[PDB]
Amino acid sequence: MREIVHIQAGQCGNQIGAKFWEVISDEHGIDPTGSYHGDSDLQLERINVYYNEAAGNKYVPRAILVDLEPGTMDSVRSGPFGQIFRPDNFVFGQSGAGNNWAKGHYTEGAELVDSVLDVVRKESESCDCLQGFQLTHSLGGGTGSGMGTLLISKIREEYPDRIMNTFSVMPSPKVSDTVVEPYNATLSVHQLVENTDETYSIDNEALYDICFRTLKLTTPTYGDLNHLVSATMSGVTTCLRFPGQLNADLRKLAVNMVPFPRLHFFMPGFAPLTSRGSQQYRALTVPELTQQMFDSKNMMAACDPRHGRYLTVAAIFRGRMSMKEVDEQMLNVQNKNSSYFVEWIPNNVKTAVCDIPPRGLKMSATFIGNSTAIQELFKRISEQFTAMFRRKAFLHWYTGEGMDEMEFTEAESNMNDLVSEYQQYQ
Amino acid sequence: MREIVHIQAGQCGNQIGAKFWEVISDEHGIDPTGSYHGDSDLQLERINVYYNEAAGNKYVPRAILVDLEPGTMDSVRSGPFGQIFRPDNFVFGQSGAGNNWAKGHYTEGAELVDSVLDVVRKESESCDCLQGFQLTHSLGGGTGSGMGTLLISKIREEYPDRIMNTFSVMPSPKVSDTVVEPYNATLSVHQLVENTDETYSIDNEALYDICFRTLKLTTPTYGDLNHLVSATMSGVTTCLRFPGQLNADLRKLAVNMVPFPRLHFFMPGFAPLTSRGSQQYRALTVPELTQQMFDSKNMMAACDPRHGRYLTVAAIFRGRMSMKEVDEQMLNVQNKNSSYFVEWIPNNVKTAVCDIPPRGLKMSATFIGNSTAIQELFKRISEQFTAMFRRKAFLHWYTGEGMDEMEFTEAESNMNDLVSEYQQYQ
Amino acid sequence: MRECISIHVGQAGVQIGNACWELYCLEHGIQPDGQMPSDDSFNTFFSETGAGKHVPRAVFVDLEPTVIDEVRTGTYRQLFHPEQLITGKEDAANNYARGHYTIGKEIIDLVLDRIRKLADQCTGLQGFLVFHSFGGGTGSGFTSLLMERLSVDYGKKSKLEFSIYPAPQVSTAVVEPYNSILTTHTTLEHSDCAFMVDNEAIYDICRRNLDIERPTYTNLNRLISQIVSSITASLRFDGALNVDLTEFQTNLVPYPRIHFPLATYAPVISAEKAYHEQLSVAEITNACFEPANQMVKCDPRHGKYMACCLLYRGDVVPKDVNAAIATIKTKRSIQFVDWCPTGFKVGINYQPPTVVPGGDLAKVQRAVCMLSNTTAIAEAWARLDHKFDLMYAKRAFVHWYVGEGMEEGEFSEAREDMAALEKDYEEVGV
Amino acid sequence: MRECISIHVGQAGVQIGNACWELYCLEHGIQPDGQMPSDDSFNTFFSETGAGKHVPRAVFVDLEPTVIDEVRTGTYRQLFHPEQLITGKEDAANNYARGHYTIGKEIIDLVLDRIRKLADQCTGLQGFLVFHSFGGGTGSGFTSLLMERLSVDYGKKSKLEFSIYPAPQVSTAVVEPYNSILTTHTTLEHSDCAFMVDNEAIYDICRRNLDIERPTYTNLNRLISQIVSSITASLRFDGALNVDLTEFQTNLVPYPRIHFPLATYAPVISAEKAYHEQLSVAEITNACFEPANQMVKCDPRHGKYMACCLLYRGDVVPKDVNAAIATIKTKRSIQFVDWCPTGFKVGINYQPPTVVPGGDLAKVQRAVCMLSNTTAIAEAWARLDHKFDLMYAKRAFVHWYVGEGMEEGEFSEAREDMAALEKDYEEVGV
Ligand SMILES: CC(=O)O[C@H]1C(=O)[C@@]2(C)[C@H]([C@H](OC(=O)c3ccccc3)[C@]3(O)C[C@H](OC(=O)[C@H](O)[C@@H](NC(=O)c4ccccc4)c4ccccc4)C(C)=C1C3(C)C)[C@]1(OC(C)=O)CO[C@@H]1C[C@@H]2O
Ligand SMILES: CC(=O)O[C@H]1C(=O)[C@@]2(C)[C@H]([C@H](OC(=O)c3ccccc3)[C@]3(O)C[C@H](OC(=O)[C@H](O)[C@@H](NC(=O)c4ccccc4)c4ccccc4)C(C)=C1C3(C)C)[C@]1(OC(C)=O)CO[C@@H]1C[C@@H]2O
Ligand SMILES: Nc1nc2c(ncn2[C@@H]2O[C@H](COP(=O)(O)OP(=O)(O)OP(=O)(O)O)[C@@H](O)[C@H]2O)c(=O)[nH]1
Ligand SMILES: Nc1nc2c(ncn2[C@@H]2O[C@H](COP(=O)(O)OP(=O)(O)OP(=O)(O)O)[C@@H](O)[C@H]2O)c(=O)[nH]1
Ligand SMILES: Nc1nc2c(ncn2[C@@H]2O[C@H](COP(=O)(O)OP(=O)(O)O)[C@@H](O)[C@H]2O)c(=O)[nH]1
Ligand SMILES: Nc1nc2c(ncn2[C@@H]2O[C@H](COP(=O)(O)OP(=O)(O)O)[C@@H](O)[C@H]2O)c(=O)[nH]1
Ligand SMILES: [Mg+2]
Ligand SMILES: [Mg+2]
Repeated sequence: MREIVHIQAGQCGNQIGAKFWEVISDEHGIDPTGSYHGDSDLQLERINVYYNEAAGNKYVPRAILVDLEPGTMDSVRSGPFGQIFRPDNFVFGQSGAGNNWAKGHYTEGAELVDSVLDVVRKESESCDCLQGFQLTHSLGGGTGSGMGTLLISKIREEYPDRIMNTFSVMPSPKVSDTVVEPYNATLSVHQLVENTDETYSIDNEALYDICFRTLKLTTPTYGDLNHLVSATMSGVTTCLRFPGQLNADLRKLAVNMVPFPRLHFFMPGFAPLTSRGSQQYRALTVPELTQQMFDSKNMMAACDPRHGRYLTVAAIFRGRMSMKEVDEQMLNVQNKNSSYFVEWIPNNVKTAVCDIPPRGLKMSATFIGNSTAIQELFKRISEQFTAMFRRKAFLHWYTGEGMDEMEFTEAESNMNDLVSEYQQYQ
Repeated sequence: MREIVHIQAGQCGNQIGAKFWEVISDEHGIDPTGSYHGDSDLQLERINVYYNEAAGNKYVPRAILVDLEPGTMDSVRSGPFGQIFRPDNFVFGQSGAGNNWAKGHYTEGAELVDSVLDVVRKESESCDCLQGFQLTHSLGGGTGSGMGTLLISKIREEYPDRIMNTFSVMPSPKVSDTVVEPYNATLSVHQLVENTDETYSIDNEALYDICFRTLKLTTPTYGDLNHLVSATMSGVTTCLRFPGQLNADLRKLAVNMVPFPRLHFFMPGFAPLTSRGSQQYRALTVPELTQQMFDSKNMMAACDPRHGRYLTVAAIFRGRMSMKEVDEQMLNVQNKNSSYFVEWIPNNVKTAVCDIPPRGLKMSATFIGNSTAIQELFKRISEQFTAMFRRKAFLHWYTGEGMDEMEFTEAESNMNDLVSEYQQYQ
Repeated sequence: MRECISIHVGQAGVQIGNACWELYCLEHGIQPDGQMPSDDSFNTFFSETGAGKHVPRAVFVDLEPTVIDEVRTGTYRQLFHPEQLITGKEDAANNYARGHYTIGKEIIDLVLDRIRKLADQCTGLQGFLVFHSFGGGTGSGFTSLLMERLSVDYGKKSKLEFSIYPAPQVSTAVVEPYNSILTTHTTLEHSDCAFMVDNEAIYDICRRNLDIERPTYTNLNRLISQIVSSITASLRFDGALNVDLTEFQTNLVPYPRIHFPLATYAPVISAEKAYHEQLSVAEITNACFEPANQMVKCDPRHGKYMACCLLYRGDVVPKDVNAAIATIKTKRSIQFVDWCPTGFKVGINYQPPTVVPGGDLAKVQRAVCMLSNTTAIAEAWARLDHKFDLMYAKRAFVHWYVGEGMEEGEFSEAREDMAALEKDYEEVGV
Repeated sequence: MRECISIHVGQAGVQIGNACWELYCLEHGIQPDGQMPSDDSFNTFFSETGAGKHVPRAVFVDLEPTVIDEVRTGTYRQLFHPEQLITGKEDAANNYARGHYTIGKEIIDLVLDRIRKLADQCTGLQGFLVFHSFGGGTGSGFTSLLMERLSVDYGKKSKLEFSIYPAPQVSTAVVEPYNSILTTHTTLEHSDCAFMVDNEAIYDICRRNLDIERPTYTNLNRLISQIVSSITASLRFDGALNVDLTEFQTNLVPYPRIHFPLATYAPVISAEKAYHEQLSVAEITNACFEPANQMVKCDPRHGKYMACCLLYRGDVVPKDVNAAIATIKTKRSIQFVDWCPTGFKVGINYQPPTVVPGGDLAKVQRAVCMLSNTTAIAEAWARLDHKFDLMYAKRAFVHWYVGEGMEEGEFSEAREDMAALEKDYEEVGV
């Protein structure tokens, strides 16, 4: 019944993934041993969406864990929830990707993908009715960017009608740890625009801005950033795991969210968000849940939505709330902000409402925005790529893996074609 | 391991040699019997450089003792350390050289060299890896000048790639005991310029100047002069006998010291040197060790280095000292005295640093200077030769041994060719 | 005899069903386990088995499991026959073409097999009561697949249809206009009387009459069921003037395609208000001609009325009804067509409206459901085809419909057929 | 897995080795007899035998016995395998041609046999760490003989190379410029990342930061090992951002020949100073862009930076690192090339820097090693080729090189190939 297969690639994808498995295990009331310990029948009713049932009433997550180095598998397997995963679903190399997209796609991961893909088959054949693939990765570095898009290509060719749904942490100029992220990302966006049905564009600069200017964390770690990502990953699948007043499958999102086939790059967000020293003074009610959810400060990509127009927004609410109040606020937003929505779509907001709010919240909203402002993320990556490529800087590391300058030229060509299609509707 | 074969010729060579064996036996902690009695493992680690190990843990020095008279063998064998040498290595005639170079080279020593050279073979075949030959002699008189350069020629022809390293006491106008020293020396320098790899030019006038104007000895003997020579003989081989921060073999000296093949005539020196009544007021530290070491008063040839330029200097330091402080002082010297070094070599100073200073010193430096001022020693010998030869004075004593006036003309020709090559770079 | 087969499609139809069957069980005195403690009044809606268990004449259909698995688990799990709660594996994704061509194509012959096993228990089947959303993928596409089959399989039988239709401002989907326009062939060709209802109109009725500031859907579905209980009351109960389900249509429908009446109910009122006014037949009759009580956001004064069915129930007497509608004929703001000099069909039933015990709505001695054919409803169509035009000029989501087996030309052919309905409702008003 | 073979050549390489292996033993908790009292963190640097003895993955090579006979006698005599401490009989005499052609020609096939017996124990060999003097005869001539063999025998494997390079003023030899220029073919053709270091720069760092007025070499070698412990830390330990030894090179090296980065370390500090300042991530990050802390006497402000690897270790957090390098991008005195808009590779490792207990250098919670590709380093080459030119115009020592089997034309061919490297580092700065 609408099974999801989840796949983790590289350090970032395995870290946002290994936090995601701690969040949805808390929701479903599953112990770090894989045993069920929850309160409620509703936690158990759709446990099959993410977990295989196993002997002794143990639940094993339908995660495949992929890396070209052992050290992230060792860090996950030893971690807070590491024992929960199937030992056979840790698929790994020994020598890493070197932060090189061509090692991921052509050499080190091209060897390993035959050992990954045949595990994705064992999980997908164990499903009663698979709805899709849920892949966590980063576009900087080599493993997530180059092996993860190799794996998207292989699963897309094998499962053409299932939802391919990716959560994609991707570069920004003021928060970069690597020299060649513009190259790795440009070579990777060329695969996402053709193969995925949805891609949720996430940024460490925007995840630090939420931590500093909303949560008021003094020293936010990657563990705190991974917690913001995994709240929205749990958010968008909620309506196939819990009952609601308006149910929305990942496909019911895509049909409403994607006007033209390639405009599937989304900017996620979450509400409520507060400092732990001010949760005492807020009212969590739907109007305040809305005024934060549409705030340029709340969204997890550095693109300000005031530099474009929304095509579609989806607000997936959770909790006991009025349909009049939800339908009132999603009207009031797009009439009072009408200059920020495209006027050739007569209603730009999809709504969904689940009856079960996150553990310890009375209400939540997960926000998904498809906005012409996402061009500013692809434009800045292309402008960084261009400076390095106009002088062939670092290209012996990619061409030494058997790649061509023609593939760089074709990737940056397809990047500017994606930018031009979002700018066209602005 | 880098064995040296040492050879002593005539009265002076056997006297500076028989003192040298008392100095290096004190360093290596060897008793006048030949038994080891030292403090330290480092004394015994490289005993093979100068000695043969023999039964009962007796160490026999690898010295060959050569003379045309028995009386210096009798004086060495009866001396402070005389019983240490191998009885077979005393090789001698009965009738002396008469202070005649032609008796040494053509008659009295030409008979004896067949009995010398076959002992140099027994010592060199007992070596594990011979590095070179260390020959002590004088250029005045007949035995050291004429037999010692015959023996250099024979060992050079037999061992062409080993270091030939000679310590050569040589004439001066104000401290001469013999009429025909200009002839004997001119005939001898013609052999040294072609065959030796290094020649350390030493002068009794400079060795008396150290005794009078530095050590303040009231009545300096030849035993006191022989002690100054043998300190620098022990000095230059230190880095193949003891550990150090910078090791320099006799070959590592030659490669740095000899810019053009024939410019191998060096002016040695030593520090510290003090009167025994003023050692109480000096600080032995590297800056004061340097300011003495480069002093025109400290060097063991009568040539003032202020009448030329240094090609290369080597300062072989011994003791626990800073490499910054040594590298600072050897820089400060050649920048503050830049008019006294050749400006076509960009650094004129070689440094070496041994961890083991001489017994009873905290620090020492042995100085080696290759200077265009050494021409003044060969120029004055040639100017004395010229006055005697322009009237054929004393030549029946040489031509009676079967020599020619053509050999005198060719020797003084080669003397002025050596002077002209040092003057060329001045 | 006098059976009705009630078919509840998609989330909206199933959740209105979960309010309809909550009501019918109270109104006939059937427990939520289907038993009846202590006349054949239940027979229209319930088959009776020899154990003394009353099993409802209903089919619940959804292409995804979530909403019907909740019906299979909540208080009504023992009411329904387990194989007439029908689920697929795969959601219709608010895409008409998944409902009609690709996903619902697998479940249809299981749905019709259950409807056959219900119809074979009916001794004198009166009609079908079909409940759905116009905006849904299952709501539009599966209902239109089902109705095409029922209209060849049961061609004589009346097909009454209760539709939650898109609002002026309130909407839950971007593609709600596409699904609604594609549905207009279903209602025109394969339906006999189609009751459009609007979420935004019922929300405003809730705010003004019930004093509830922020309602859920459970508040709306208790008003949409109160209307069908009032339509079907004459089939279930004794009355002074009982109206048959074809007698209803012979008075409502002037021309074969002109079968889209408005509906309204009175008194919608809070229990706190209902003490301070007397709620006479004339008051509740006049309440039905207020724009404030219409359950579609259009103004009846911008139209002409063609025919009204005032379906009174409870303590109502034919004197008071004649005296009431004589005042409605006196008022010039309520304008009828020149060709309907009679105007009003009247029904009067002796059974008071049943309160659901958790409800927002008062106990009252009298109610009326007014079902009303009027030219005004064409504005609710002229709203939504202007939403369709903006998107279809760009082809703004068409690749998801074409990608699931639909002809692209069906969008032009559906907007064309809607303009011919919107022409007919303007053409008869002259 | 993740092994490194560490090859220590001549006196400088062996004495830096005797500081590197002093450090690695403390950092992994290995006794100087190779035993370990009480995780595979040691595995990069040590093979483990069944007795519980950890034997280092290192070869020590010298053409003369003196320095390695001291390693065979001092506190580490029991650490090393006795046949991977390799000695000849004959010194190389500061003559490149003795190291390369005449003396080292005898020992090479014994050296490569030990490297093979190390590589056959490596399950996933990462690279070679080669330590030497540019000015030595064994340092230049034997390393260049060895690297030519390793570059045909292990062609894929990364060869990182740590070179003590001649200074502006400080020198120990007359022929140091000849040996260094003859080495430039080795680093260009048979090396993958070459870390030049200078004795005169480290002496000035010792005077200013460590408060030590007159240092020995043992003070320098405890700073050169602190850098390689910081390069290799990501191979040995857990981190927030571990950097692979090829990930390092993919960010450092923009063009195949442009692999001569500077290195610097912070905080170099005396234990007496380290109480009176707080040594935050931003302070130690800014310390790496001072000319005062560069370990080659050249000024980075006379160049442009191409790429930096800030390899942080100890109590460092990615927030503080982003906030630090944003200030380095703010300062106009620190100039990057127009074609590297990213600039910084960052690594962050959880293991604090290990103090050697006899050392001059403080305990600190944080360190950074900054390895840095910059155009400025071409001045250290333009210094030394002007020393070569004065001597080679006279042929000033050439008979010792020609006398030991070298072609005279190799001096012209080496000065030519250096001018082509000094051209490339000027050519990319535009
Ligand atoms: C008394 C009270 O109100 O406690 C809150 C709280 O103080 C606040 C600040 C929480 C808190 O969030 C954080 O501290 C935080 C820190 C870094 C990054 C992200 C979050 C909270 O920890 C988070 C926690 O949320 C949950 O437990 C949800 O079920 C969440 N899952 C987890 O956070 C989780 C943590 C550890 C292990 C497993 C799961 C979730 C979110 C989306 C979808 C499914 C589940 C909640 C409500 C609170 C605390 C405990 C203080 C907030 O988070 C959420 C998602 O509600 C941060 O801003 C909101 C507003 C809340 O008021
Ligand atoms: C308390 C103190 O400082 O004693 C010194 C001393 O007073 C001075 C004057 C010594 C003394 O030197 C002389 O008396 C002397 C006389 C004539 C010619 C040469 C030297 C000393 O005798 C010399 C002696 O040196 C050694 O013993 C070395 O190991 C030396 N070997 C010998 O002299 C020796 C003597 C007898 C038998 C065997 C060896 C040596 C030199 C170079 C390389 C290896 C070994 C030393 C330090 C001292 C005295 C004892 C007073 C000096 O000599 C040396 C080489 O250091 C002369 O100037 C220096 C400075 C010293 O301060
Ligand atoms: N009154 C009322 N309206 C509802 C209810 N549920 C949904 N709606 C309305 O139904 C419309 C959307 O239809 P869906 O609920 O998506 O219909 P569906 O058939 O389940 O659609 P699919 O998921 O695509 O199969 C919206 O305009 C809602 O306001 C309900 O319980 N009551
Ligand atoms: N930091 C440091 N520098 C050293 C050390 N030993 C030597 N050097 C430097 O090394 C350079 C000279 O190289 P050598 O020590 O002669 O190299 P080598 O390989 O042993 O040379 P050969 O004896 O000819 O074989 C000088 O510039 C020294 O300053 C040491 O232990 N540490
Ligand atoms: N949010 C998040 N970002 C991370 C994490 N680890 C690394 N990143 C960041 O995102 C990039 C991910 O690259 P990485 O996943 O290391 O490359 P790969 O392992 O080769 O795929 C890094 O440069 C970091 O800036 C993590 O745990 N969480
Ligand atoms: N330093 C030193 N010089 C000596 C010694 N004996 C002689 N000389 C001097 O140096 C010259 C050496 O000549 P000599 O060795 O006697 O000639 P040979 O025996 O024929 O070789 C003599 O004229 C003396 O001036 C001595 O013991 N030490
Ligand atoms: Mg539905
Ligand atoms: Mg050496």
